[PDB]
Amino acid sequence: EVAAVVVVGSCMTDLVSLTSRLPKTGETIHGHKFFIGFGGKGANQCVQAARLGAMTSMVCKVGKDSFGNDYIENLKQNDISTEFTYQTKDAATGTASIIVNNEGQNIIVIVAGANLLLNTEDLRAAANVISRAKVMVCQLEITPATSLEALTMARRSGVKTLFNPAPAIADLDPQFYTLSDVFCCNESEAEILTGLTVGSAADAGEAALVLLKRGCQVVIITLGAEGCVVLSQTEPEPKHIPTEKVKAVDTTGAGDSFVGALAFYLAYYPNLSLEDMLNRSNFIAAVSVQAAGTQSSYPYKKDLPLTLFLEHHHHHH
Amino acid sequence: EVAAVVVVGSCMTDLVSLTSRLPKTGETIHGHKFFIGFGGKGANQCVQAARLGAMTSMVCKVGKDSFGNDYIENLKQNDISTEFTYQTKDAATGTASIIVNNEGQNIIVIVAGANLLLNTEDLRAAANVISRAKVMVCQLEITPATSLEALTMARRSGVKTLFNPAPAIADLDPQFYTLSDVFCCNESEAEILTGLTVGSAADAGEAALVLLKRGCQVVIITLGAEGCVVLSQTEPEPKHIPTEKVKAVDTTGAGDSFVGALAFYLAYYPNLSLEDMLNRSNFIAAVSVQAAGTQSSYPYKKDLPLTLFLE
Ligand SMILES: Nc1ncnc2c1ncn2[C@@H]1O[C@H](COP(=O)(O)OP(=O)(O)CP(=O)(O)O)[C@@H](O)[C@H]1O
Ligand SMILES: Nc1ncnc2c1ncn2[C@@H]1O[C@H](COP(=O)(O)OP(=O)(O)CP(=O)(O)O)[C@@H](O)[C@H]1O
Ligand SMILES: OC[C@H]1O[C@H](O)[C@H](O)[C@@H]1O
Ligand code: NA
Ligand code: NA
Ligand code: NA
Ligand code: NA
Repeated sequence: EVAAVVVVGSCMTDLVSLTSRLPKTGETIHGHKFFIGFGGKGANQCVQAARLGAMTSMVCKVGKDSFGNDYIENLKQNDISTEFTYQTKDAATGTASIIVNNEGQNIIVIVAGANLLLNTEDLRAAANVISRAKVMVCQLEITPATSLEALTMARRSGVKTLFNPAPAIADLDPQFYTLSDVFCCNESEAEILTGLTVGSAADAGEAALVLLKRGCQVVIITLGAEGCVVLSQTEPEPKHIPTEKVKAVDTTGAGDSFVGALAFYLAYYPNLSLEDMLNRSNFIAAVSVQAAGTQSSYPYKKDLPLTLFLEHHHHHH
Repeated sequence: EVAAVVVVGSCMTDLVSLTSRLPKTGETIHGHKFFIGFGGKGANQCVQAARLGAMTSMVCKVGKDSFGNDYIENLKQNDISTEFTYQTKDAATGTASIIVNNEGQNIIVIVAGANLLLNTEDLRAAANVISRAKVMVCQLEITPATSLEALTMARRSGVKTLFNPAPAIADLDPQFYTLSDVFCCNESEAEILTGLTVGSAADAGEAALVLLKRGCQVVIITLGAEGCVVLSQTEPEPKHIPTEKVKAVDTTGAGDSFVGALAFYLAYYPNLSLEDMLNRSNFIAAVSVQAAGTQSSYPYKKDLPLTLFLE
């Protein structure tokens, strides 16, 4: 009955137009393809955890609109609990409108909409699910104050906090660091948070140490094809966890796959070393980059080697 | 029960994001509102004409998708004939992604989908209705060859041709000029068609004269808050027709309101001067800019001054 992974965050309808060029102010242009996808960092993370076998619950707000109805059905199709998936008449379901040219350069207009109306009253009603989970996951796509209250509730319940400061803003409220058991971001988010350049594993180590000293317990910087770099209060010397060369088709939502995998390991394989968890998380996110379509690319257990689900240490998947 | 205004053209689902600025290449920006609307230049024009009291027929193609089913219901709710509104499983209902900033400037990305499957066989079935109409209206959101055939059919029956070259193509087929009784576009479309700058009513006059010489009978360039400029083969001196002074909330589809009003007046008030018709058409379009969306903002006859319907 009880969800082990609770995600408090964002659901967004992806509205994607492919064109030969991006438009200038005042321009009407013809694209050659349009498609609707299920996105939002919160839902993407929740979906990857659910597909690995996690019992998950998605605490979010969508609209009382067709896109919101379709989102609830998407979460139920991935066996995600929608008990505290709220629907509001007061705004539309969140949108990410994405225009992509032939070369892969894009413009993105996000309207967070109903996501921003998820409030502290909504979290109090969800308090039974949040307090009884193993892991609480949050990002920066809903109201900051709401993510902070979710982190506060999880901390006082002894629930592990996994925070993804995405998208990043430079002067983040210091409590996001001190309430984070695991603080996981990418290279460009690390640059925004620290003002430092991340062009190597060594540079990622230096950025992670800045983040650790602001009060995080564990800091992970994802490095795309370079894997990730990790350190912690107990082991402050950074480690580089590389990942084998694969043929990337579409990396969109790779970080969300990585975070959802990590939530799954924290919740169901708590005795694995952190480096083992991240090595597994790298392999699962690298499966996602080998196919198109964000949530569509996130593998299920049946599609993955069984060594990813061993109760003891295992290195090569 | 004869349709006086036949529109051969586009239906789109409008997916609209309101933002404080437009994004540059590589940029993610956060807007403050998202909404769905029934759009497409053809359907917008047809809806404005219908709401003024025109008997209209919409010749178009949508998808056998939820958006297309919703579109057909939208046309029936505006009392538009859907006799020649077709549905295809081989392409989705057209989409227009619209980003609008707080100064009212926009970018639009159209994926025309089922619009581009409306073909000359689909037009042939409408031959009787086109031959009995007063006005045929076309734009550039379907296959150009299909609009050219609709204008050709209209010209054969002596039906008035109203052509809106929107969105504009720099290399427009010369027959769009010679088949147009009334050729109506906005400032930026006039720039694309002529390669001239249009930064004033005087500049619009010069662009309109280039368009007149390519063989249009009448050229109208819409000028947003400045109203429109018109000239003709009989009176090639440009005339500036100002519009009503109003507070603009959402100008999206203002030109479609203007063109639908123009279609209504050509069909039902044929003896009005061009200046009178554009006076009226400006007033109606100026009502549309005072509210959100395209069709949702288009006024009905009952809500407009009586004098717009007198002669
Ligand atoms: N080209 C590639 N080959 C193998 N694995 C990759 C990869 N790109 C990404 N990954 C995997 O996904 C994780 C996250 O990737 P990345 O650092 O690019 O995050 P991201 O998707 O958040 C950046 P963005 O926000 O721009 O999409 C990596 O740590 C790695 O495990
Ligand atoms: N700010 C405003 N105030 C009053 N009337 C306006 C207006 N903007 C537009 N209109 C009316 O709408 C008509 C059409 O205007 P315009 O040519 O800007 O529309 P449009 O929708 O075609 C331009 P675009 O494709 O760049 O959005 C004008 O002739 C005028 O009557
Ligand atoms: O003129 C406005 C229309 O043009 C685009 O086609 C949109 O669908 C919108 O409704
Ligand atoms: Na990410
Ligand atoms: Na992918
Ligand atoms: Na127009
Ligand atoms: Na309007």
